[PDB]
Amino acid sequence: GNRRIRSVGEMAENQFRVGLVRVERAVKERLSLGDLDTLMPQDMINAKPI
Amino acid sequence: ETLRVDPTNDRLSALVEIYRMMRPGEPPTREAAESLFENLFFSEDRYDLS
Amino acid sequence: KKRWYVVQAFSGFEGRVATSLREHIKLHNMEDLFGEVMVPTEEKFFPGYVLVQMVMNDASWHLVRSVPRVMGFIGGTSDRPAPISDKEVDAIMNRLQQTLFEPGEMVRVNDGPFADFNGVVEEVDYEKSRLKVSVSIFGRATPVELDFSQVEK
DNA sequence: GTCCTATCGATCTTCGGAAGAGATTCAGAG
DNA sequence: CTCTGAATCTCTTCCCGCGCGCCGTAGGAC
Repeated sequence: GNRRIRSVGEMAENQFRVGLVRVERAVKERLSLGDLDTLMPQDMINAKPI
Repeated sequence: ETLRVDPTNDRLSALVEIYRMMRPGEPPTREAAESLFENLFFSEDRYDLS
Repeated sequence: KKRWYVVQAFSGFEGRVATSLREHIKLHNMEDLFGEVMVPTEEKFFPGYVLVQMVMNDASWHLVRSVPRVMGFIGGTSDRPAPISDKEVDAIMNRLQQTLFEPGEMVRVNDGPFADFNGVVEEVDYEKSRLKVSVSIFGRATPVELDFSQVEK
């Protein structure tokens, strides 16, 4: 009654969240310093961390 | 009995002691001790009960 | 009076450190707290240290560490980072304002298809600002001429 | 694309070890 | 005022072989 079972759909979700946290960390700074005019959402993010 | 062992006085004292014991080598500051305490257990980025 | 302070910075990201400080000064409108930020460079004096003209306020102490790729300043204690000196700034600004291939020497090349090969000086192309170094090609180790930029001493 | 330099020089590295031994501090203790 | 108590700190340690099997520098500048 105190131990619960994590499965693939939760561990994978957590790993995806970690990747998205890294991506947010990068792109918050990019948007703070970016000119926001020529930028497009593809420029904001890169798939590599996720 | 905890009161008798407490060396701190008030909220400023609490934040100073928490900052010092949490981060050795880091100076306390009123505007920053909040940034540490709230992130500890009240900020979504670093606390989330499922 | 804004004394200079030295800050640790990611080597290779040092220019981005200076720029990220420059943006953050204006964004936090602390323009009245920062005079200049120096990254001296020659054709880099300080490999991985950023000099910032600054005053000492706790807001500025946290502002600099709020710039990316910045651990913090170098000083006696973390509570109070220290400036450099009176004459140290002047010396750094002074510098910021202000070899012969001996025959027979064994060299290595710097660029080209023959880059980094065991050659040996064979003659002197001196007044050409050039070079000629013997190397071991197809048994007919050929008399091979190089640019002066192709030395490795 | 190649080749480079550098290595949380703005995080948080895990919380489900136990013990056993020293070594290092403290605390009434005269 | 330190001394000679505990108490609270960090460090060291944890059976033998044997097989599979994967998995194994990174981001940035010319």
